[PDB]
Amino acid sequence: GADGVGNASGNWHCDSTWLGDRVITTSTRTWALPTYNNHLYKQISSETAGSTNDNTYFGYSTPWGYFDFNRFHCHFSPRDWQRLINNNWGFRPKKLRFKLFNIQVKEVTTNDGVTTIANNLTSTIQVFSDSEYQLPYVLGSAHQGCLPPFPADVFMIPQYGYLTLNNGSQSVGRSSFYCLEYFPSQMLRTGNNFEFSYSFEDVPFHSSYAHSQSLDRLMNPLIDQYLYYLARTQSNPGGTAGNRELQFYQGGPSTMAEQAKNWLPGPCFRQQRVSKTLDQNNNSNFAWTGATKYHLNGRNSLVNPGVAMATHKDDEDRFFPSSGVLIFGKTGATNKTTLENVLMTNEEEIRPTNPVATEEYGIVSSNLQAANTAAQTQVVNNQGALPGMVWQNRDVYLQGPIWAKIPHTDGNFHPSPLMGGFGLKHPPPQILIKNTPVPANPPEVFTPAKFASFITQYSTGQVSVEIEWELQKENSKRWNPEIQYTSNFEKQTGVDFAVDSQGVYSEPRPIGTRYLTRNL
Amino acid sequence: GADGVGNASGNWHCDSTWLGDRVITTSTRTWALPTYNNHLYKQISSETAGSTNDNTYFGYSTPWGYFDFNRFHCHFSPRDWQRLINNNWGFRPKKLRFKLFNIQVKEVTTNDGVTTIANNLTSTIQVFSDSEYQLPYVLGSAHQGCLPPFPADVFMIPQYGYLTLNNGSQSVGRSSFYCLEYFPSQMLRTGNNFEFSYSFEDVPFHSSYAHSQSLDRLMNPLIDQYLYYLARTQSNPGGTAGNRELQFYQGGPSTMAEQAKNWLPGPCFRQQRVSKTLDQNNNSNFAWTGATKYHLNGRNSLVNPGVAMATHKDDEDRFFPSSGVLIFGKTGATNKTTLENVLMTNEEEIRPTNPVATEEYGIVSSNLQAANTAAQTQVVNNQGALPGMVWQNRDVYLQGPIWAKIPHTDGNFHPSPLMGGFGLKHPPPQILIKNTPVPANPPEVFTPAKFASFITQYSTGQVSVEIEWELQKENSKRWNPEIQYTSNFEKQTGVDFAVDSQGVYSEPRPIGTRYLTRNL
Amino acid sequence: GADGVGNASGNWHCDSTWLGDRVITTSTRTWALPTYNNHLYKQISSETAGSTNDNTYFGYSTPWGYFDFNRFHCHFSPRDWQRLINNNWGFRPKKLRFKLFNIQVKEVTTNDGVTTIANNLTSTIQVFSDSEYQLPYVLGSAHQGCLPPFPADVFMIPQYGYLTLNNGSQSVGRSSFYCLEYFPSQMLRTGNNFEFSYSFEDVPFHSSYAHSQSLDRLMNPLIDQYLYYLARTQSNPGGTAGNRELQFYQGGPSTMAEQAKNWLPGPCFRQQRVSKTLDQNNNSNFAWTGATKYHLNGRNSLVNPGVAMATHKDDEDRFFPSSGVLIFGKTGATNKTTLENVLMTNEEEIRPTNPVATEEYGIVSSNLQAANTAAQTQVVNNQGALPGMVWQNRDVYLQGPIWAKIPHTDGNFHPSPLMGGFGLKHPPPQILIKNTPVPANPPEVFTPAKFASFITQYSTGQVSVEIEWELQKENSKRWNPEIQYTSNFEKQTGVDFAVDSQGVYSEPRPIGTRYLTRNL
Ligand SMILES: Nc1ncnc2c1ncn2[C@H]1C[C@H](O)[C@@H](COP(=O)(O)O)O1
Ligand SMILES: Nc1ncnc2c1ncn2[C@H]1C[C@H](O)[C@@H](COP(=O)(O)O)O1
Ligand SMILES: Nc1ncnc2c1ncn2[C@H]1C[C@H](O)[C@@H](COP(=O)(O)O)O1
Repeated sequence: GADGVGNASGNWHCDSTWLGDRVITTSTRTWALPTYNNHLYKQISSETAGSTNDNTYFGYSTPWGYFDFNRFHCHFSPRDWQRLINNNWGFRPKKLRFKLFNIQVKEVTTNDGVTTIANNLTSTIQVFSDSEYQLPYVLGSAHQGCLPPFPADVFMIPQYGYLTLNNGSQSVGRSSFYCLEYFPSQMLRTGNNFEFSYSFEDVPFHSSYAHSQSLDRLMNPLIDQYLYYLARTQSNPGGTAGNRELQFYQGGPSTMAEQAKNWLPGPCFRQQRVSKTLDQNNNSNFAWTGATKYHLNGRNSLVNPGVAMATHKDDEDRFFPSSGVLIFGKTGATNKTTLENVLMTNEEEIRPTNPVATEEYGIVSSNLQAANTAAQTQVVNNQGALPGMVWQNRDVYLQGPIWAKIPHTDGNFHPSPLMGGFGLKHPPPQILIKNTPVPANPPEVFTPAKFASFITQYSTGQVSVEIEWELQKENSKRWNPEIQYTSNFEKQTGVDFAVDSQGVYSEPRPIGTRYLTRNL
Repeated sequence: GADGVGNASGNWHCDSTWLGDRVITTSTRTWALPTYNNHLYKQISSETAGSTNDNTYFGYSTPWGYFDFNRFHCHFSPRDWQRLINNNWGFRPKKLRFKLFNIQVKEVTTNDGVTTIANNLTSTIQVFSDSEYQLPYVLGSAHQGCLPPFPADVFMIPQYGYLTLNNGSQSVGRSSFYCLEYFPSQMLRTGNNFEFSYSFEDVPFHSSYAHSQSLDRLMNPLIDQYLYYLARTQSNPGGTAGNRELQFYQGGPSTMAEQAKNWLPGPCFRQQRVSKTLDQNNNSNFAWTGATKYHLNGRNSLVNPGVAMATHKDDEDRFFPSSGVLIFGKTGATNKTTLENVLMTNEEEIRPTNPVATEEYGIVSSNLQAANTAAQTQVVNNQGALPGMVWQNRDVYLQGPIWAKIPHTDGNFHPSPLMGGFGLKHPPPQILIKNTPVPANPPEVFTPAKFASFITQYSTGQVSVEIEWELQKENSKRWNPEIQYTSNFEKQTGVDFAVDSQGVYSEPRPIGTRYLTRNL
Repeated sequence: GADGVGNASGNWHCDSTWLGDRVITTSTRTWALPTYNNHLYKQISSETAGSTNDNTYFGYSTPWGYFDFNRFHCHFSPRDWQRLINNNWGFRPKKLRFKLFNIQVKEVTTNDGVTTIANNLTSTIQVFSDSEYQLPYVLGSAHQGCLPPFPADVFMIPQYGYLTLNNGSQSVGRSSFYCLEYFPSQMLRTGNNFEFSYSFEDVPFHSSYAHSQSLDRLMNPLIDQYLYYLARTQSNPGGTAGNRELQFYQGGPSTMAEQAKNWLPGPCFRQQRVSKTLDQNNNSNFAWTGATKYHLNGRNSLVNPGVAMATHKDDEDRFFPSSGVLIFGKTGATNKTTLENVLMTNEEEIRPTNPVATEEYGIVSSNLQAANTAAQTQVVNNQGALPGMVWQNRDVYLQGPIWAKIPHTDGNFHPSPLMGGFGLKHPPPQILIKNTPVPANPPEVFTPAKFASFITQYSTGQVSVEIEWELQKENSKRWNPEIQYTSNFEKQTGVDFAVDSQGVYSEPRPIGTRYLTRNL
């Protein structure tokens, strides 16, 4: 920060720049930060509300807030998102630049119902980014409080709190307490501003393409293989009795399923099938009971969304996996809603390489046949990785999360966030912010005790974030036209992705990245 | 912006400088910007008020305001306007320079009827000019909110909203939504100021001259042409019977109308004739029913003012075209007034080259004559452009619009604004302004919802605009004195173009540019 | 040409290169040229088949063939055409490069039903491009014989013949005879190849954008004009009697139609309205009788397609102008078909700036009102260009013609081909080709007479054409998604723009260039 009160500390930048193979998206918002917990750290636990053995937790809640811009629609307008997914086979972030400026602090007083708000010029806020990843990382959990979709909106900064190890509702001795005033933090008055730059580590391009071939069909339809398979264990029946024979054919156009193949579909961890038409579902509650969930340290944790898998089969639109999809709300929807209010995403583009989430991986033989014994087989509901598997990660959506932090561990297998996006070992740091305490008048004779009495105040201002995205051009030689993302065209009562008569911005549908096709 | 609170960011400049062939006019005003729509974008449509099939509309309304200086009297004092039109055959703009400064922001509170206004030092405003013409262009539509005629007046900035395509009151899928926080915009506190410069593209000089000749009379009166015309299809009657003969004369002083001519009058699109003396008009409502209007996409849109055409005939002062004139209000006139309160402009100076707006273009033969058949002709009410036409664009008035933006299209014919002034493919950019939201105290526990609750505030300050005009000197050799624009001379209850006893500035009459004459 | 028989004279190039602001499209085909008219020039005329006064013609037919690549789908794959129109606001050609190579000549013999074809090594073909525009120009008339849509197709070169002035079926003395062996032409054996380069003259970008605003709605909806209009010619009726009064309002949000406007819709030349649902059409033949046609030199020539005008009104999909559209055939359609077999193009994107082709331009007052006389008005069916008109040229389609040659004349008004594309004063030259005559054995004693007896032969080979196209990028700030051209998505019996089970390439629908929007 340089100049004084009457000089703005930074300009509004919200813009998109499409140049060559890069796209530089800048977005600026206006934020407001309350005073959390009356400047106190409080240990929160599930002991207060009984809950259940699976939902128990122990942790801390802090006065600090934090900035979240982990969703795409923060950085992209629906138009810009349309250019991205129509013209390109992939994109990944490169650089990041972050600014706070035009900081204002207000003090508020309450007298007999009157609420008076006045500028407090000399009070400060505290901002620090954690570069060393020393704090618990609560980003990537898909919480709210991210910058709004719509530039003209104003948002409130969420509170920062974290969870640690526990036994029941108590605290095991490995539990950690992190005091956030124990880090260096820059203090900013109304003239000061805050800025830093960041550079993403190298990650694979996201795949914005949907394959035009399937694993089983990669063959050549016109030509007949030179590899035999075992066609029949009996002689061709003449209508009398089956007679033992071994007969081998060649894989060919007639029979593709029997034909030899180099590759296997991706792994699957299966989940229940739910239909959108109510009368086709069973009458019972199978939501939690018939759920697909993993058992960790005595806790049954629902598997959501789970391993990336095709949501439904070919001809079945209405079915969806119980836990296997990302689900979004329509504008103005509460936290408890019915089916019509949610926006449900499906992955139909991974059908070629991936199993259907609601169905088996395959079928495998469970016993040794003999003359007297008959061949038996069992179904494979779950399958780990086998040599020769290929798969496709879950798509990212305009509302979906951009990145998540790969935990620090001895090992991991093909880390990518199951919700979607870019797994990062060193993600964009957490930016934390707090209103510095201002004490109310002290008693005039010394007492050691804690104040607990402060001037109520809040601070507002603008925040801007600029990410440099890298692109991968579409090389395809396909003759016929691609699928594209297309606006409505026919007349309707109001425009999609635009404010209504009341000024409420609304997103009608989710938008995935996979339209353009390429060979498998 | 440079210095702090207690230092004025710019001087008052309102001045006129007449040097050589240029005139540099500077004008400065004090403006006030409210808070529109509580910082919201609202889709507006004709669905709310039923209206009629022609008046349906669909669009958006924005919190942003915009500066309009599209009228001449913004830049010209009546004296300066008098020098311009008396001494010159034409003028066109060259350069433009724009400044905002001395910006003040006020916060206002309402308690039990008391209205308290106090400075808010740290709050900002947002200003950006659209250089790339990316927004809808609402200038040139002759709306209100332009800088006042009179330097000592204070004005309020109009709200920015725009219209798009529609079907009925609904929105066709080609409708566009433009978020104006999606552009880079400079943010200004009380110490900051805003400035940019502009340069007009090359355009034809406006014609401030009224021709001293007419198309039909361009000939030499003393000499007799060598070209024959067909004088009579009968023998000169001796009082008995007409006898077929063909007879040719020479065009000469006796008969000028029959004489051969190189040029044709300008095009016309005809309109109804209305008289200012009530008893001469028909008793009926022909205003909308007998109107001259064009039919576009099922909508009947009145043609106003229409193609430039002489308002009345030679000896008829009282008649005026129904839609064919620009009409101004007298001081202190409501939006619904009678004839005496309007200031009605007439073009009598284009009578030489242009058709009369209330009368036919000509008469043309509709059939092939024969021995038995008699020659028939039909009237030409509308005429498109024909090779050999000359015409004069509508004059500009001290109250009239300076420029309009030529739409971006494949083709256009002789673009000039039908209201008047300079057609520009890249007009002066739109300068937009908004008061940055200041949030009221947030709830202290996190909620995702939109604030909707802000501190009510407005901002005021000064704006100055300086246009460099180029002139074309009067070369004429005419012996006798010109017509000029002359002040009243005889005593009257109050001065014209000056404040009355109540401080109300008033413009008594419109003033056109065409006085000086030149040969056709 | 350089090397000999056993060395190929050129490689196959069919490719598309998208780089920056340019797109370089190369296409190569295999052609076959018969022997026309037994090497004779024959005067053709309508005297042979009586026809009618409008269809009479006189001209010549030549042995020469000519290469036509005047349609877009020659140079563009449907995919490439999709990139073009989705990503860009305009495109125009820059350079042209043309090659003949791998020329083969075959001689054919017919004995008792056996058809024997053998190479003729020493025979030649003749090729010359007309750079000086000395020949009649038959390109741009939208004939057949253009390179096929589909690279793997083989096509036959059309015959070159031309028409001249005539009186009835006879020849006026101004008729011209052009012998095409009177030009320099390169002669090519199987080793030789032919090449030349060309550079387009500078032309306006085609407009691939559809306006998001309309002329009538360009105003600002929130603000009220300072210009009065004439609202009513009577006093507001109290239910007793109309009383003469003149009353003026301000143009404002309530009444947009009465509001003053700077611009006028494009010109129109009207045409009859036809409905696609048979029962709504009149029962009669109005095709030719009720047609819109122009009368030239006693000939009534249908106006097709005519001036660019919106095909139908807002809510009416089914109606189309009688002559006012370009009509394409579906695959495998004869030259006489019903409605279902044609592919009918509509311009709905010029509705904002252009009149509807089936409806009036406007309405205009035909008489001078008085106390006794009532105001009368007449409809404007045709309108020439008036100052202040803007319009949009007809769109170009993937099947449509690319260019046409602006005739050489004293004057023209806004030349653009009414069918579509780029008007050129010096278009790509006509490339002509012929098989040089090979005489059959002469009689062995001298006779002066014409041979008339030759060896029957034909020649085949490849032709490649490479055009360099320039692009105009899409700058728009529009928030919500654009309309795009999108493939079918849902399952269907066969792929669009691809061969069927029989190998027949087919184009399911026409594809226009106008999807992306911009402000008017
Ligand atoms: N989302 C994500 N983040 C980080 N690492 C990943 C991810 N997905 C896969 N991988 C690992 C596993 C692959 O062996 C390798 C491909 O990197 P390539 O760059 O394609 O050669 O990268
Ligand atoms: N108002 C306006 N704006 C822009 N272009 C116009 C206008 N009026 C006419 N023209 C065009 C049409 C004329 O052919 C030409 C005269 O330009 P000159 O400079 O006089 O040679 O300019
Ligand atoms: N199709 C076509 N070919 C050639 N000339 C045309 C065509 N359409 C319009 N014009 C002329 C008429 C306009 O005055 C001018 C615009 O050129 P601009 O380049 O846009 O300044 O070009």
